Amino acid sequence: QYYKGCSSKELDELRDTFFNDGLPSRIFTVLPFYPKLVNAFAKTLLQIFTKYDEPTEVFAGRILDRILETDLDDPATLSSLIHLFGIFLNEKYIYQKASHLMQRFIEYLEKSLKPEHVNTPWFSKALYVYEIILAKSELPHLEELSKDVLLRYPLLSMAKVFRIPDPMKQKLFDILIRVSDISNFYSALATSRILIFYSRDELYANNIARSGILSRLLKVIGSFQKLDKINFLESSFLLLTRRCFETTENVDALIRAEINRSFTAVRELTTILEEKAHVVMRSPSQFIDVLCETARFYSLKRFERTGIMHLLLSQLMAASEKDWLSEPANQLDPSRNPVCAYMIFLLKLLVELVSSYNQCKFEFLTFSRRNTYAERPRPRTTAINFFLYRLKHEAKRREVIGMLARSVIIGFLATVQDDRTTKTDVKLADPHMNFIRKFAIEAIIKAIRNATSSSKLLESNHLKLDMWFRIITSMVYVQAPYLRQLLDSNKVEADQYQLCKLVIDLGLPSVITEAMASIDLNYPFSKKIFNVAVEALNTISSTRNNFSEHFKIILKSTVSRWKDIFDMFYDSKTYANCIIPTVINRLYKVSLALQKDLENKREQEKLFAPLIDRAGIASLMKSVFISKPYIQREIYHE
Repeated sequence: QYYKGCSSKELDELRDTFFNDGLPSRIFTVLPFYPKLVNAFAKTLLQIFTKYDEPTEVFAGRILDRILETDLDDPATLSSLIHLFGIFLNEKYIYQKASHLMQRFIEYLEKSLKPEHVNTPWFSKALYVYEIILAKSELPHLEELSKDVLLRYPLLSMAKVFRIPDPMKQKLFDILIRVSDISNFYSALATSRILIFYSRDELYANNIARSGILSRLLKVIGSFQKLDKINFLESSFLLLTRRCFETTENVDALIRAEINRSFTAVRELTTILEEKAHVVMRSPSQFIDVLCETARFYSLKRFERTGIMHLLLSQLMAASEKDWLSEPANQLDPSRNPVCAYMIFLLKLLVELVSSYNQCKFEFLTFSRRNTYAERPRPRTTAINFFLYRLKHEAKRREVIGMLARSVIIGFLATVQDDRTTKTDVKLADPHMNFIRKFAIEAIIKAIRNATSSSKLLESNHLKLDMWFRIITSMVYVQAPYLRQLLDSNKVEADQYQLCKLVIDLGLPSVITEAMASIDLNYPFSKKIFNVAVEALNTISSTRNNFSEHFKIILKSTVSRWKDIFDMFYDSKTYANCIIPTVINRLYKVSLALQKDLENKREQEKLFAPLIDRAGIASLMKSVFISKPYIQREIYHE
């Protein structure tokens, strides 16, 4: 039709002609112009080199040589080449034989990568490639056993991964940390992704926290609040901050509790490792130690200020000043207003951090607007007061922000779920927890007392008084919107009791009545204020009754965030067998004989006080003079 012939001989002739003269050698001069097609390019190129069986690692080395020759003044071509190299390295076949290529690329990154290139496009791509390496260089060491008897002679084997030299890793971390102001969204996302890996070590997390890179990432996320990809950066920053606040003892307790829960819920080691892969990733050494301490014997028997909190709180207060209620030009969606979405993200992060870690609570307590530094920071009411006072679409946004603030305060009052075990009614609260609870209760008491004094203050802040009564109701139940989701019920009763006790010990119920009686019952809002105050009193009384013996928007827990981190880089769940050898080298190597020997030895051997004061009773009976529907009276009867 068009050529000399159409038999497959002609097809092979044309294929050879194109391969010897065509795109296979012309890629470097056509690729930069079409970055969006880079992935496609890879595929096509692979196919070509798959037909002629030519080695692919050699072409990857050619790409790396072009990268090295390429100067830093041509960002487009360098970025495209680096992206193509990363795409090639992603395929496992090239990965198994690219070790020299990976080492050369790491050396080139050390030589060339500088913090001043953060805004350049290729920078981000470089980090991506580095991730492809680092993600595999951080895998647990695949050891070998030679002193144990195995029921199945062979074992699962995986291709040896490439381990970055430690000094190179440290140098790359130092280069990354010094990154100046960031203006490219993708560069910030890649930096956050890399820091997620780098923060697994406590010292690296401390360095990240002291560096202030989190402030630059926060600025980037705030600036690009209108981008559709901003959610990825939100999640990455949340995970990075959570890792930054984690400490060795906290992670150890979390993994111990998770292992105990898994045992309670004789299993097989493979299933346990696959199910709890993220736990292993968080700290393989500690997980192995805990498992060895617990289990014996593939079945196994049942046997210090940081500044992140200050940055987040200051950003929240600064954002609150700007108009976060007006809708944009051109159905309900609070996230439509960029300021509202920014503050929603800030409040979600604050809820998670304060409800998760004790140091978050401590830094929330001792916040200062001027960031005054002291050897021992002293408690301040700035954050608590800001949350209490400051915080149709406008009504929806206000309601959402109020729910988030209530969650923040309630979580601040709750106790961190560390070393979670069987619910224990210890009835003895940690001194720090009770101290912070007392501080918050006193702050709320002072706010209520001030608000109701004088008619002008009541007219001004009756809504704030209603919100405070709602809060004091919620805190006794220690439950708030998407807040109880992150509290372990094993310890929420102690919070549901100690807190209530504190309330009584602080004469809070009496304060409620005095505030209740301070209104004239002529304002239209008096009904709502009375209803909420009576609800708070009812909650306090009911909680007191439950413990009569003693008297007379998606949020996830820490382990869920660990699972998210695992899914971000190891989305297969089977990168857990790599730690089977060492476990066998620790438990099944010796306890197989020692424990079974013990079994053989055993076989051979066989062979109230007034809640309210006097005046408070009259303050309550004042409720009789308000005409209410019967549906609003049952609370009074109760």
